[PDB]
Amino acid sequence: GGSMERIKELRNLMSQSRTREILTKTTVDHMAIIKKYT
Amino acid sequence: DEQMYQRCCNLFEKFFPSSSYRRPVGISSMVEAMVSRARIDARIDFESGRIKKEEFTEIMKICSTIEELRRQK
Repeated sequence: GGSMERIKELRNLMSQSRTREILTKTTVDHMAIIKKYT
Repeated sequence: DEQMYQRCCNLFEKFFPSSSYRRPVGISSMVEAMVSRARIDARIDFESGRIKKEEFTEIMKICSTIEELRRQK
């Protein structure tokens, strides 16, 4: 189900360096900020 | 722009829905917020019968793995 899907996806994103970096370094607050200019 | 940032943002919304206001802590990293939320939801959901013991255990183990991968970048 959804709880499994989403945790597996997070695990998969943490398995590649670029996404791991984004997720570990970027604060929640900065998200709207980055998102605004995406 | 970047679809990688969009992939991360999209995933974040699965832990913190546009049913917006059960907000994450602004100063937490994205992965720290998501793992914290995953754990709280898995206990409540296991308690409530929405997930089974096998699903709960696998979720908690994945979280601890993810937490291991945070502490080393």
